[PDB]
Amino acid sequence: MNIFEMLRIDEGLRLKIYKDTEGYYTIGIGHLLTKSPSLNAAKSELDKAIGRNTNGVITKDEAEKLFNQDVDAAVRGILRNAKLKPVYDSLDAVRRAALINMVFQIGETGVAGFTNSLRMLQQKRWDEAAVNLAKSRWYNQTPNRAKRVITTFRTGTWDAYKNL
Ligand SMILES: [Cl-]
Ligand SMILES: [Cl-]
Ligand SMILES: [K+]
Repeated sequence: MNIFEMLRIDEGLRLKIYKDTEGYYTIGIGHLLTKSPSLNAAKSELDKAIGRNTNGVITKDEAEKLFNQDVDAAVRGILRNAKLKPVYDSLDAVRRAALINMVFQIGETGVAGFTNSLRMLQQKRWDEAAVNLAKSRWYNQTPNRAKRVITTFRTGTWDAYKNL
């Protein structure tokens, strides 16, 4: 298990433009194209991201390319965020992956704002942190995924991704 395998399980792999859980145009491995309700806008973003006129369909290799960029970008954002960096730096690798996962899905801004959860994590109060994290729109809207991420933070193990 690793952050790529983990997010690959949580995000799936789809080669054509589709709507994510929030109803936003996405493609590949959770590559958010835009929040715009316009398919055309989404196609325009895709073409720009990929470097060619796609007409909304990409290859697996292309999906993987965006994904790698996305994973890296999330990490990079974390390292550049004053709120997340210290937390991120305080964690073991497994937990770091859980954090990257959250940022990838929720967005850096949202995560950076979970002040209390972030503090519990940094304090290494795993169970408490886990309880705290569930008190969110995040958990409510995507509880199965949230539970996996949460268990990862609680335990420091990949048990949640075990038989996936
Ligand atoms: Cl991009
Ligand atoms: Cl879910
Ligand atoms: K998805």
